[PDB]
Amino acid sequence: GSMLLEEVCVGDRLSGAAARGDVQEVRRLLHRELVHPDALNRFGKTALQVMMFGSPAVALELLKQGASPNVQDASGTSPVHDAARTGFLDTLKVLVEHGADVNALDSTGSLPIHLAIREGHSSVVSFLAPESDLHHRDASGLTPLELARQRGAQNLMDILQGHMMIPM
Repeated sequence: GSMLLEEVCVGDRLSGAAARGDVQEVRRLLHRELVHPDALNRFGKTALQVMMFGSPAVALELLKQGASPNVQDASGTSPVHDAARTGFLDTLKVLVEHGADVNALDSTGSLPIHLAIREGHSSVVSFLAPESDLHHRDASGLTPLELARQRGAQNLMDILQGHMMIPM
């Protein structure tokens, strides 16, 4: 016959729940529903890929199971990429710090930090600064410090400048 193997019913399950931002569902989900971390929606995205970096505990819940945060789709945009430009330094750092691929890029070659710089989240930008490739630069020719000089939302280039390194 055709279509005899289906493993999506559980996909979007935890995927739509964790992304919808519901620490209550994400909690009882694994603690009860034992939902899988690789759960993929109809399309084919992981929970972390859809996650709304809303509830901090929700992030740890997903990663607590066994999901691969190193996922990219359409313009190579992983959880870190969205969490940055979106504005969720809360759950962002949780996963970002844990391991979340916060170094990759979105095809063009812009580090998740660059986006935060053009945003002006203040915390996110300065945060994603040291939590990224403190050296790489966009195809344009700007780095964490340079981009900070552009979108001078405030003491941007200052935060990244200090955390940068400068051992002299």
